[PDB]
Amino acid sequence: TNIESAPSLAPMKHYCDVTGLPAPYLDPKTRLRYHNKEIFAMIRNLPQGMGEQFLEARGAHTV
Amino acid sequence: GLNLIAAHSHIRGLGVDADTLEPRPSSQGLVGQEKARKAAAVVLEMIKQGKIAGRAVLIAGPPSTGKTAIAMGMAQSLGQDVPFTTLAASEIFSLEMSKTEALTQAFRKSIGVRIKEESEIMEGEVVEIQIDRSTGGAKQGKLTIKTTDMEAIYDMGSKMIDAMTKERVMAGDIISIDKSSGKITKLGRSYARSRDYDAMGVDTKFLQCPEGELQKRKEVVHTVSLHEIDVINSRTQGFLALFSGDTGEIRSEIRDQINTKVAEWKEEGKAEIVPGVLFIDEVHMLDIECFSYINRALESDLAPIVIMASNRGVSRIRGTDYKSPHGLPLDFLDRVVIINTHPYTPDELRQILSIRAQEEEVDLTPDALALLTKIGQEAGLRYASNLITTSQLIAAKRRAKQVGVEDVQRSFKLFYDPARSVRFVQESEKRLIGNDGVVDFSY
Ligand SMILES: Nc1ncnc2c1ncn2[C@@H]1O[C@H](COP(=O)(O)OP(=O)(O)O)[C@@H](O)[C@H]1O
Repeated sequence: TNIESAPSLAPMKHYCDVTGLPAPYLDPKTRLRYHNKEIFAMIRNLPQGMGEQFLEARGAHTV
Repeated sequence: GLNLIAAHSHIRGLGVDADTLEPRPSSQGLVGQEKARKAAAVVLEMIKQGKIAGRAVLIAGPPSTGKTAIAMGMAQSLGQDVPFTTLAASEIFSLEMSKTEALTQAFRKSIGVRIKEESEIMEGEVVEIQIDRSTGGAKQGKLTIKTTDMEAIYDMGSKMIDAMTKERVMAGDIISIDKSSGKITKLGRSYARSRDYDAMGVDTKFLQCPEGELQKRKEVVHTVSLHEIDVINSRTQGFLALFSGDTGEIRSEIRDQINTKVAEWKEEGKAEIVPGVLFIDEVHMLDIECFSYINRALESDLAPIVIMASNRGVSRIRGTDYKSPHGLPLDFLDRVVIINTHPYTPDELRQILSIRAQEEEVDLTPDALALLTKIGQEAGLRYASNLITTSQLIAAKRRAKQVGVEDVQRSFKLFYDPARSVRFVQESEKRLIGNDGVVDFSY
């Protein structure tokens, strides 16, 4: 039939977009998920285009 | 503050060399009483060491010889690490409970259960709160929080949105959230948002934003007494009786169950047991029924060390009609070692008066200190210590910057010592009401 799966209804776990470690925090500015203040420090001073790449690694985008 | 200057306020500890238990001639506010301070330090060591259970120590000596001061010095040199219960023996004559029950509760208060636990606490400044309240309420909402090091946004579950609205949490508020309970404490208002707080009056304080991670595990080390566990288990709000009183006589089978459970927690390693001290001030106010209970209460494994002070000589035991040393029955005195306090020498009185003149904001001229020392020898340490306050108040009436002999002389003249008070009584026996009820009111 070639139509053959559906999304899960379970809530997904949250991982840091940078280091992949678990992420308690979601940055409201760039919407990257991050592990700790050390990674937040690099996120907020990323080269301007890089934020969309960390999203795109999980298929997320601003648009 | 709310602590005023009081008779023991100068006692900061026991004044003993911790490396050797050698008492220093003076330190930490204790003067002399060296052998008694050494013995109290040996008791202090085995209190901290915990391995020894249910020993009773009596401190015996004339009034004003530092018995309470040594008791206060031990309490100050144990601190929070060990439960310290102070009981005036007058206190157990309750109308709510029998005196052996009151005396049981005092022993139970003196053993701590130390329980070590963690929680994740989230703390920071609220950047904003959105709650839709979509008729209806608490449907959905987002929370932004920052420290100085991080900012994060959270979707809130509905029972958290109730908590936020219950605490009227607002942009700029510095909050802690305990996650597992979900209680919110507003630690303060952030200074940067001060302009927003138009309803807050100018008396309002403000704070700097928190620092570090928004979330961390903070470990709390609770210590809860056996008495508190006993009272908690009495009724559906048993703890509420830990404040108002109105505990009954707690049933023995409740205590016996709790002792078994606390032995389980110890063996399971979930809790430590922390033996404290019960200090019974003026233990001779107890009666013969009390001493009989104490004798076997001390044989319990979960007994504190009991420390006791008595003024009394060979004196009538209460609740009977015969006399014994300290007013304590010999069968009880068989279970007790005794520390003696001696009277002070004139230089020790001078030093105690000096210390008391440091704790009170008083300047004594050297001749005023010499006169108070002489008065202390003649009229007792306590009376000369009460002349210190009196002399400062008289000096301030004459606007003097230092207390002079004139002020001490006015004090001695205005306020009688016990001996002159007795002599006044022994002269006024016709004007004072006698033990016969007889009195003459005529001139
Ligand atoms: N050795 C001492 N060092 C410092 N202050 C003392 C000393 N002995 C007694 N005092 C103080 O003098 C007063 C009387 O002593 P206190 O300990 O109350 O005697 P008692 O308890 O035997 O009546 C208290 O204010 C106490 O703090």
